[PDB]
Amino acid sequence: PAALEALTSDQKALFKQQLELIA
Amino acid sequence: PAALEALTSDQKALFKQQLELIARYLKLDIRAGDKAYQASQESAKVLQSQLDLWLAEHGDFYASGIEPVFSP
Amino acid sequence: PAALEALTSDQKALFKQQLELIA
Repeated sequence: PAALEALTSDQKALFKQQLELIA
Repeated sequence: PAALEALTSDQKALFKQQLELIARYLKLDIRAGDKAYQASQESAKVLQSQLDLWLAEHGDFYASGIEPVFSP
Repeated sequence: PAALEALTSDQKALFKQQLELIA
């Protein structure tokens, strides 16, 4: 689960960033 | 300007969608903040009514004249 | 496999959407 959580966290960063960047 | 506005609108759609789609993937929502805020409007209106009712039977000279000032 | 399938499904949705949205 940790690798998935990390990848989804990398995603979360990218995405949260886009949701503050595209935003 | 219209072509730019349209492209940026296509973008806006895509992006707003992603900001609701990637956001869906991330279980996120902006509207929730407003929902909580609306409940707070109700808190405000509720409390306000009571002041109105109070004042209507008392007057400002009374209201101000009854406040505590005692301090050891 | 189910978590991978779900993530790739979230992707599939996003992507199919883009393949109908970008499209």
